[PDB]
Amino acid sequence: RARADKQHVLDMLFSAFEKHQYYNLKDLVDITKQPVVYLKEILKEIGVQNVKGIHKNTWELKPEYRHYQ
Repeated sequence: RARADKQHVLDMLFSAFEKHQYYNLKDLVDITKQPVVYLKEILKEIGVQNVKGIHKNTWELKPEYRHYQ
């Protein structure tokens, strides 16, 4: 199924996160035209969220239990 995309999609996040510690959903879709709901479900399990002054949506790969790096 699309788990191939999941595993393969995480690789894209590391490349993205390799350039900057933060990325909003809008920046992630440019790097991957895959449905946000699909990316969000991946970011929801290992990602994080942070609203700021103007409510800047930023996601971060939670390294707390990432056995894969």
